[PDB]
Amino acid sequence: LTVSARDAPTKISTLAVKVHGGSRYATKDGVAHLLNRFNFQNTNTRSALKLVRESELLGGTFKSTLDREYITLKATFLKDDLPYYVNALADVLYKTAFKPHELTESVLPAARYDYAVAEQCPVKSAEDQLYAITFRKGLGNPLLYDGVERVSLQDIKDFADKVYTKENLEVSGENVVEADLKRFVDESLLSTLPAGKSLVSKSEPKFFLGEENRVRFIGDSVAAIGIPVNKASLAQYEVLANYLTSALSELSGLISSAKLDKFTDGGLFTLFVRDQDSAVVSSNIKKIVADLKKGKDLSPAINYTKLKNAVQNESVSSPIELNFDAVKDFKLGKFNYVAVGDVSNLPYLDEL
Amino acid sequence: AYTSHLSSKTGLHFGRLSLRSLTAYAPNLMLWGGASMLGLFVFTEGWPKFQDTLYKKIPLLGPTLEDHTPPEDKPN
Repeated sequence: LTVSARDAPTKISTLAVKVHGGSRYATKDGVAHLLNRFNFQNTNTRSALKLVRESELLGGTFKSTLDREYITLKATFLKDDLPYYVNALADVLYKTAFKPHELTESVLPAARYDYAVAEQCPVKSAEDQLYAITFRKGLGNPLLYDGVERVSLQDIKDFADKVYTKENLEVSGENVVEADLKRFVDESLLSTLPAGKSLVSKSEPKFFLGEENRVRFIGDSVAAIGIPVNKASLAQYEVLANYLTSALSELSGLISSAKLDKFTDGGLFTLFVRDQDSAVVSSNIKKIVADLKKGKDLSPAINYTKLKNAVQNESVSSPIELNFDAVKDFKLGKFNYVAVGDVSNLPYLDEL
Repeated sequence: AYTSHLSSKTGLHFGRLSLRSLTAYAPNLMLWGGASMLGLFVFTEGWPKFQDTLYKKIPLLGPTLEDHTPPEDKPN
């Protein structure tokens, strides 16, 4: 039960509760996605309709977001309604109703919409396979629910009993007095939660190199590569991503996107090439791979990547501390590869 | 001061109808009453019972409804 806050003379406040209950801890496929879409339904003391109508007259909103590591409950409100929104979030983690007709009428139709939206994007598909072939059963779990594995109402109740524990969540706030937040976090239903255990494992996950996968798709062709990164080489791949999508590189015109997703135990580097014509996708990916094998000098991009990292970290409260002062060179070694689209006209791994 | 709850009441109502909606519509429902009396006078102008008690007492438009035929010109 960690509580921290930052103060400021402003009008709006923000409260967040982060739970180590993302897709990488799911016991069944998509069970974490389903728990995300049940977070602000009826509780045992207040209805979903009553909460929406009451907070509108006070000036606040609610949201819940899912990724591969976290489930986040967030509230944005006016600075003087702090105690009201502490208890609203405490009741969600404590006494959610979990009714059989809420899943059939509200939760399942909402999950189908999310899955159908992400399925229409070939870049989201290629990123999912890159996570699947690099890490198989850890970070490689599917993010969204698609019905391939059956998940029942008791499964969602069981999953919530495991991740909603006092040792597995942190409380953060922006433009909030920290002494007042600590008082309200106590004398609340958060202090009466079960004291389970932290699900975080410190050891580096198992990864696999040299894999490949192909998916047929109607639309835009996409070629992507992925590289697992350890904890001591996160800064080197942070500079490379910014350099490859900046005016300092000649390959930035051939690259659609490039990023480094950071975890507390490592990361994954992703690079995507997307075009409507499969002849351009095949030609661009070959030039990028050959050029990266020769080697690149990343020293000119160190100052640029220091400012870009500051932009992203302003919103975040617990970013990874990086140095960037010792990044000198880079040479591509082994990587994974995924091709999505008109695969019959896209290259294989042995041809790159 | 910190606010931790909302204080509210419930307005008087019966179904789709409420006291506040009645109050807003009340001044306009009297004008519709006066527009129906005016429309009733138009269609009962030829009725001689209404002429003798209401319409013939209008200052300028009243006397023009009175008939001025001498008795020697009427068979009944």
